[PDB]
This record gives sequence, C-alpha cells and structure tokens, in this order.
Amino acid sequence: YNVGKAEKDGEIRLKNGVAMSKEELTREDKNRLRRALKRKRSKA
Amino acid sequence: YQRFEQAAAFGVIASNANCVWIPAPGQLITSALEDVNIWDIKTGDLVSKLSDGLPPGASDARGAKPAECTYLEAHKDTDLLAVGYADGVIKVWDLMSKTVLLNFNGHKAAITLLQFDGTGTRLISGSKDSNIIVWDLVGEVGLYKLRSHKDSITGFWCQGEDWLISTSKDGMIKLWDLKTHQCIETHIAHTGECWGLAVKDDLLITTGTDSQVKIWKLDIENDKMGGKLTEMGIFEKQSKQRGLKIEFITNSFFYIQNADKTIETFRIRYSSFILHPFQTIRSLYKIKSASWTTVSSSKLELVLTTSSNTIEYYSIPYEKRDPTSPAPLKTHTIELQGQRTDVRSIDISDDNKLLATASNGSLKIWNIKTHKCIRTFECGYALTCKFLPGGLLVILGTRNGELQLFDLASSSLLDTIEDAHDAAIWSLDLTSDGKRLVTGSADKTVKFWDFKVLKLHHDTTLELTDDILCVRVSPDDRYLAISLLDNTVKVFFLDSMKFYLSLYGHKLPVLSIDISFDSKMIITSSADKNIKIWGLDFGDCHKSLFAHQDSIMNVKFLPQSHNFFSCSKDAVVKYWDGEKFECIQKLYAHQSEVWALAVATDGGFVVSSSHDHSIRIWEETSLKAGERLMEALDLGIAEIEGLEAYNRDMKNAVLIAVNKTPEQYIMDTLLRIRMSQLEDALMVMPFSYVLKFLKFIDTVMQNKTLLHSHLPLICKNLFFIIKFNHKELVSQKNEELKLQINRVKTELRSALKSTEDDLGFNVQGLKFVKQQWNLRHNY
Amino acid sequence: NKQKQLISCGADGLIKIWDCSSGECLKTLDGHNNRLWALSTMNDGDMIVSADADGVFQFWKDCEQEIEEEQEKAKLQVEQEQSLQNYMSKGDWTNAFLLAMTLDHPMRLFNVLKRALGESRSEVIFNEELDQAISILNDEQLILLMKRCRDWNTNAKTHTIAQRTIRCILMHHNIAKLSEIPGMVKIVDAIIPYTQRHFTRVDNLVEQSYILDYALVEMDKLF
Repeated sequence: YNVGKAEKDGEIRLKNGVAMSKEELTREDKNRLRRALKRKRSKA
Repeated sequence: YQRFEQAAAFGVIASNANCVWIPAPGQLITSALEDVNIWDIKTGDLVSKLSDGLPPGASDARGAKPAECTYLEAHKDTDLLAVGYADGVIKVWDLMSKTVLLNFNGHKAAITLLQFDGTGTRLISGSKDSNIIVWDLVGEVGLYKLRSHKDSITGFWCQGEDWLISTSKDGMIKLWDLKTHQCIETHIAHTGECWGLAVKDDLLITTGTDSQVKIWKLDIENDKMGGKLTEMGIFEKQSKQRGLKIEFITNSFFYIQNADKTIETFRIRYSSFILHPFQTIRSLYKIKSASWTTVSSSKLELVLTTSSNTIEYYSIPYEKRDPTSPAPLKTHTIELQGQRTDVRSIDISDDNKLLATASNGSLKIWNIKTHKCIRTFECGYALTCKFLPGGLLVILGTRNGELQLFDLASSSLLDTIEDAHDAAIWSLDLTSDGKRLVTGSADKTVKFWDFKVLKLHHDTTLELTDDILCVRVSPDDRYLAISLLDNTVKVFFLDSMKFYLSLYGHKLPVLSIDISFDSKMIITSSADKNIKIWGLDFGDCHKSLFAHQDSIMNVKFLPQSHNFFSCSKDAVVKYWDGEKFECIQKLYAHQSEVWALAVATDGGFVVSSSHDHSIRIWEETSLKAGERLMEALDLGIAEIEGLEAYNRDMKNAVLIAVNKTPEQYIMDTLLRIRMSQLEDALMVMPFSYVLKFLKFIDTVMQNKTLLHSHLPLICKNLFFIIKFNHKELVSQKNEELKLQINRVKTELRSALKSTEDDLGFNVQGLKFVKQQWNLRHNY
Repeated sequence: NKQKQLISCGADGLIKIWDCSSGECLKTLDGHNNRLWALSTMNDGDMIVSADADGVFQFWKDCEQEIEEEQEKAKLQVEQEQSLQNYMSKGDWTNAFLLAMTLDHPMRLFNVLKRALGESRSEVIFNEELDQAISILNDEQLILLMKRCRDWNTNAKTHTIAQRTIRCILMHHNIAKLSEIPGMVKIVDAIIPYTQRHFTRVDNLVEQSYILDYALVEMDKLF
C-alpha cells in the first residue's frame, strides 16, 4: 500500500498521509499549496 | 528645462464617495478628487478643500495616479473626519485646524465603509478586500483584523464595543463577537450578493440584486444558531434595480437608495403588515448618495448627490399619514461650479479667459484669477470649440450638423448656421487674422467660410474620398493639414488648395495635428500609441516616439520653440522636447481619460479636462543548535525553579510574549531542532545542562499531556543523553536525581506499555477479522 | 409557454429543449424508445405531452423545486460549517466529530480527535459521548473513517490516533458487521502491517526504558 493523490477532486492527499479538503482551507493556505504544486510541476 | 505644476481644480463637485451632512440647512461634506469639499447649501460656495502637501508633477511626485477619496465619515462633536482612499490608506483631518494628523494602512484595495466611535476613540474600516480592521486613535494602531468574508465588505454595522454584523459581495451575513474575537454566525442572505444592510435595534433590513429585500430580527439569545438571527420577512417589488444604501430615521421611517435614479422612503408603524411604502423620490441623473434630516416629524429633508456633478436637495411636508405631495421640493440645487457632463473641448483667450464645452452644449466661461464661472450657454452635443480674438467670441462645432457661435458679452444666439453638414462636424480651425473659418466634417467635407460683418458664409467646400478627423491651419497661414479617417495627413497650400504634400504611416487614424510656429515641423498623433514628428519641407518622418499606452489623444506645441505636450486616454500628460526627442516631464494629475487639452497662447500653463471633470492649470517655474537548546533550557528551568521556590514560600518576557508555559517552550525548540543536527547538539552540552535536561523531563512527566503528545522525541533524546553521559551520571550521588530517575522510569514505562497494548489489541482484532472473512467468503 | 426554452420533438425518440436566444440545447429528455410523432404544450401549467409510434405516452413538467432544494442545501452546509467552527473553538468534540463526519473535512476531524485524546489523557477510550457517536456511526461513515484511519496509520506520527480510533471501533461495533461491510477487507489488510511495524518499534523503546532502569540500579549500587 503506497499513497497517492486521492480520488475526489475536493481533497488533496500528500505523500505523508495527510488529507486536505479544498473547502476547510484558508486563502493563504490555498495560495501556498498552489505555489508548491507549481514549483513541483516546474521541476518535473 | 523648467518645472510646471497644477494650480487649480474645477468641476470637482461630485466624486465617487458618499456625502456627509452637517447641521447648522446646515453645511455638507462631499468628496473631491484627491480632496474633500465642504460647503453651505443656501449659497453653494466652496468653503474649504483639504489636499496634500505636494502638487502633482513635482520633483517628489511618483509615476502613478494618486488614489482618489473613495469614502469618508466625520464626527461633529469631536470634529474628526476620517477619509479612505483607493489604495487602502486611512487619513484623518481636523476641521478647525484643517490638517491631517495621522495615517494608517492595513488594506490593499479601495475602502468601502468607514465608521468610528469617538466615544470609543476607535475606527472600524471595511475595504474592497476581505478584511475588516479596527484601529484605535489614542493608541494609533490596529488593534486586530477581522477577516472571514471572501469578496468584499459592502454592508457593515456595529453594536457598542461588543458585537458586529457584516455582509459582502458574496451574500452571506456574519455576526461577529468582540470578546471571543471571531466570526460566530453566518447566514446566506440572498442568492447572489447582498449589497445593502441597515440595522435598527430590533430588525435589520438587507437588500440584494432583484429588489429582494429581507427583514430579520436580532437578539442575544444564547443558542448556537437560534435567537441571534432569524429569516423573518421578505419584501419585494421596490424597483427592478439593486438597492445600494438603506438608512433609518426617527424623531419611524427609513429609505432605500437604489441605482435607477430613485430613492424609496418606507414607513414602519407579514411584510405588508410591518412595512409601509411611504413615497418615492426620483431624479433625472443617476444618483449616488443620500442623507436624511427631519424636525418634529412634519417634514422630510434629504440631501442627495448624483453621478454627474449635481448636488440636489429634497423636502416633503407631511403629517404621519400622507406624504401630502405628489412630487418632492428641490429647494436647493448645486451645479454651476461643475460641468454636468464630460467636457470635450477647451480654449484659452489672450486675456486668459478659459472656455470649456461639453455634451450639454453647456459652454462655461471660466477664468484663472477667480476660478469660478462667468456665464453658461447650451446647444446640444457640442464637440469642438474655438476662441475668436476679435470681440472675444466663441464658436462651437457639434455632433449634429450645425455650427454655432456665442458671445461673452451679449446673449447666446447671435448666429447659428444650421444644416451645415449631413454627418457630424469634427474639427474646426481659424485663420490667424480671424477672417476665414475652416471645418472638417464626416461628410468627407472641408468647408471654408468667410467672416462677414455679423454672419458666416461658406465661400467654398472641398470634397475628399475619406472621412475627416482633424484640421489645422498654419500659424503663418501657409499650410492646411487634414487628418483623414485612414492613416493620411494631407497638407494643402492655403492660398489655392494645391494638394501640396501627403503624410502616411500610422496604421490607424490620426487624431491630432499640430504644426510649428515657424512652420517646419508637423507633429501627428494617432491611436497607434506613437507620436510621429515630420519635417514638412519634404514630407519626411523625422522621428517616431512610442508613448501613452492607450492612445495619444491630443498634442500641442509651445509658441516659443519645439516643445510639446501629449495627453492620452490612460491619464498621463507628457512634456517633450522636439529637438532632444526625450520626455522632459511625466505628469500624473488625474485618473480618467484626458479628453481635452489647451496650452496658453504665451504663458505656459496648460489646462486638461479629463473624463472625471478635471480642469488643470499647469503653471511653470543566528545561533547554532545546541546553543539555542542550551539557552532555552536555561530560561525555562530558571522559571521552573523560581516557581518551585515560590510554591515552597507559599507553603520571562519571551515567555509572556509567545504565551507558552516554559515546558512547552523547551519542547517547542526541541521540535524546532533537526535530527541530523540533534546528534551533535545533544552531544555538545555539559553535564550541568544534562542535569537540567533531566529536571525538565521530570516536569513533562508531571505534565503528562505534553508527554503523550511527543512521546518518541522525548524518549530518543533521553536515552541518547543517558547513554552518552552514563559514566558520570552513575558516578554522581544525588538522592533527588534518584527520585527523578525513578519517576521518569515509571511514567515512561507506563506510557509505552499503554500504547503497546493499544497496538497489540488492534493487530490481533484485525487479524481475526481478516481470518474470519477469508474463511467465510473465499471459496 | 415560458417562451424562452423552445422545445423540439425528435424521430430518434427523444426531446431536446433550448433557450431560444441561446443557440445551444438546454436539456435532453429520452423517455420514448423508437420514434416520436406528437408533441403539445399546456400553458397554465406548462406541461409538455409527448407520443411516439408506440402506444406509450408521457407528461413532462419543469420544477424550480430543485433550485429551492439547492439553495436549502447550501444554506444548511454553511450553517453546519459555522457550527463546526464554533465547536472547534469551544469544545463539545462529540458534536464537532458529528459535523466533521457529515462535512468530510479530514484535517478538522484529525484535530478533533487529537484534542479528544489529549483531554481524555486525564473502560473508557474517549469522551463517552464521542464513544457513543462512534458506536452510532453508519456503515458508509465507518468506511470513510476507516480509510482516513488507514492513512493516519500510514504516517508514523498519527498512528496513536489511528490505533485509538480503530480500537474504539472494534470495541463498539459488531465484528459480524465489519466482516459483511463490502470493501472493508482491503482497508483492514492495508492497516495491519503498519500496525505491526509500530508494535515492534514500541517494544524496542520499552527495552531502552529498561536501560534507564539499569542506570538507576548501578547508581544505587555505587551509592
């Protein structure tokens, strides 16, 4: 059992097991998550 | 090389903010562009205006349009007027001394709502971004920052120093506490946004988008959701336009100001049971803001300001049963210092008697020395103007095919040559003596007129293949330049119309021509965002100059040399030299499209009407891990032993700043440490700090919840520190250390056995579940 | 009858309706099978009647009650979001857990369980009403909770909460139920080996607690 990106688009699931809904977040948290996913995509 | 800045500002009556009314009717505060206007109502004269210390376009000026005043509110008892600008700065003026004294900046966009309790000496501000801030004045700081909405804050209300209610451009209403300091209640009010909100002590009235207004009740009932807010009544059909501002009045009425040139005053005595539509008030302009005033409940007196520079007043006598009047009473109108519509042409006399004409035909004569009007005339949609020096007369070319002339001394209509052209006449120039007029008109026609002594008579017309935009006659009266609909500037000899020369290469229609005093340089401006300077001796392009991001609207020369001015739609006036071809100065006065430009005939002041009714007279003159652990150890354990000595007697700034008990402080820096440095950082410290570490660990074993929060980190550090300093620790002799180690051992063993028991129960039960299901449903 | 959404019958056997000013088909109705011949509208109750070559017929009618239901759904969701935020502020972690299970917010759920364990650190596994809620939970609620506990068990720092919740589930649910719940065996098989890993690691830490015991014994022997 590995972990991957979760099934629902309303949730994000990182590789360390945590799961974050796209609704219970704050705006700056949404911003930093987008920035992290952006720099990961830019490296890939 | 000089420096010119502005010296006046006309037509600045009604900017984009809310009027604030003052009793003695009494005077009225409204917003000017980059300023605040105050005036009496029986007279209508500008009492005072409060601007900043730098005039725009100076040395200290910045390459950005200044933020306009978008909201303001004043306390008349304390006489403090707070003002909020478009960038999110909150200034505040006194009215007796007439100066700003302290400023704040916590927002990022325009400031929508401002309210302040001078009895609480605090100021609540909700801007176009999501945060509501509360500043305090005698503390001169932001006490906190309330933020749970997402779009803006459009409706806003406060109760004492205890409660708040706020609604936004996403239609949810949030009841906020102030003690518990958080959003508690939200209810989605309307489907779309929720513009307007007005709170009486029992009911609150909230309007949305399609005349849907709602009437709810407030209470301090202690349920989680009930009591504090209800969904009691819904009233509709006030208008078809969205409501914008609701305000209550009682000596039993309120009013709703919409966006369809209408306010509706209602009376309170299901929606038909409670409410009572008292009457309507209708104006001919799109209204902006309003405030009430009443005495003895026998009359209703409202102050209104529109989108256009009109300040209207309203009065209705009544008897608490009947509005008594089919229409209100406009006992005060203030227009004359404004233009009432967007200006389209400006001219300057040799006397420097300024001339401004606009969409009304409302030609207004101004002057520099008095900054007021002389007289106005009206002729319809007038486009271009001209000052005639002989007699100092004025001529207007319109969008209707008609050409008019007015006089500064006698009445308006001395002559009006109508049916002059089929389509609109766009530009108009005059020979330097004043004998021949020439007009360029959208019939592709260049009509030349003589000045008969008075009347005008077209001595000829010229027919072109393309539509016409601009026409300019030489100051030496040699050439006549026509900017067509295509990228074409045809230059004719004036004496015989010989089609002398042609200029091409703009890719867009040329919107302005100017030629030099000695008639060698022709400067041309199109919507192509670059100005083209040409030599007319050979029709050659001396230069091109990209500037003015939107479109260079108008270019004017100086009568002394080749130095010109360019004004655009993107609100920047650039002053260039035509021999060095570099912008000397870059003025950022106003913010809308700089429609009309006019340079002084001799002086150097320039006037520049914007779209927002702006007339501008420009006149010239780090530790390491181990170390940080060691010092945090010192601070925390010093606090711990001091507490212990104080407890036996009963028998830090960083601590009280971060608000952590010292055990949690030490555990926080242990969390902050990194493992790959934790090895060396634990090996470094001496045995005194080792003994201090064990005392801290015993304190955590007392404070069990932190232990079960961070069991593996604590155990790893403890086992490594005792394995490292094992020899000296067993060499020492300390009975208190013996008891400390005994307690630490018992509690660590108990906690680890507990979590081991949980893990074992879980793995046995799940193995049984898997075995039972496999023996059951596997074939 | 609304005179905006013009309707079209169709010989494929179906109806498609569109806003007249749009130019794009709004909705698609596929009741009839083979063909479609007769199509009429009633105005006062805007009811579309349809007939095909077969002897089968149908009536159709728009409803704004779905719009009302969606507005009520959004209103309810926002209401209980605020109730959850207030409970996360003050306490009543049983109610906070109920709201979190309805709302599917695993971060706030994890924080609720962390606070519950920390305050239940003083049989009893949690707050007793929280235990009753876990006993009450639905089967789909159990599947969702066990998936989240599977991930929290994957992470080595959340395994304590994972094991406590799983032990509470086993103590307050039928093992017959947990065997007959579909798709749970994959979750349990995923859960088990990580639990064994954490078990061996905790055993090692107990051994080093006995190392502490040795240090005490030797110090007393010298003393």
